[PDB]
Amino acid sequence: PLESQYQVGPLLGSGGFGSVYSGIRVSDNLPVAIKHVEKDRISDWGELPNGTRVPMEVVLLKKVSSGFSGVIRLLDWFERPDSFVLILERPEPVQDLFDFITERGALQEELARSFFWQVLEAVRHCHNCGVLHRDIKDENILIDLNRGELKLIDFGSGALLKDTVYTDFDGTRVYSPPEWIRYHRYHGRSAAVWSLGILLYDMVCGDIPFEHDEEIIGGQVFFRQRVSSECQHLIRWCLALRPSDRPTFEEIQNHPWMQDVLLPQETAEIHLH
Amino acid sequence: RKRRRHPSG
Ligand SMILES: O=C1N=C(Nc2ccccc2)N=C1Cc1ccc2c(c1)OCO2
Repeated sequence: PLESQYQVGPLLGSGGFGSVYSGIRVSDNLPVAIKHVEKDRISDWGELPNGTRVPMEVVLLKKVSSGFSGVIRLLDWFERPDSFVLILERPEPVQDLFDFITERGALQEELARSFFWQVLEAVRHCHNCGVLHRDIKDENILIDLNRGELKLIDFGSGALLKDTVYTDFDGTRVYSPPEWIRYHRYHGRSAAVWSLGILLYDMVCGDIPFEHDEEIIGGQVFFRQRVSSECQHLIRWCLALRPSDRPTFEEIQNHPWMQDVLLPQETAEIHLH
Repeated sequence: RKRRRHPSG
């Protein structure tokens, strides 16, 4: 039974991702987030090894939710007559990276490096697990402000990872690559790398570089804040117009700008506490 | 200059 197991709290937010509430699990008072998604809005369905037919989001979360990682984990889920309910982890205290950058402005490079590194590790983990998120953006990253750990959320636009072309997309357009804009075609890793370039620019400049389709396909990166030459280089590499000119995850993590990353705990002590 | 969220889903 869903309603006797969780105590429901205030609405945290709602939108394309459903309605998400704060909650506490009654059995041990563990903090949780409770996401409701209406069946009529689930366009993408999977199946569990169960054989149970579930929203794709549940399949993806289960594939990435084993062990520890930088992904907010699915603790449980339930089906209702017109909806699915997902019980997700809830770090406390938390702020999403969109609000963090709004409030703090452009991030010092040491902070952006630590954050960006953790996002890279999380995305690697998803890919190791056969999962493509397809909506990497500041809004979909939560910062645990005490542990200095970043956590990916909202896999509702994601897919199983494959090596062949994707011709569908439900993520955020201003983080989508130019081959999607021009051709409605992209490959998973290369499109992920582009969204990571958008994210890194967002971190060191205080907002994303592009709003309009013509800017996305122009691939001219104007720097609106002082950014080091090494960081500009990495961003511009991630934002290569030709997908095959973008770095691999390995190349991003071996980039000189990425060396000497702070530990999560040092990050919290220096930058968040 | 205006910073805003951008919906998906
Ligand atoms: O898996 C999730 N998907 C979420 N989506 C979401 C929730 C509110 C606004 C925008 C998007 N939130 C979580 C988990 C979550 C975990 C800890 C939190 C939290 C939300 O809000 C504040 O603390």
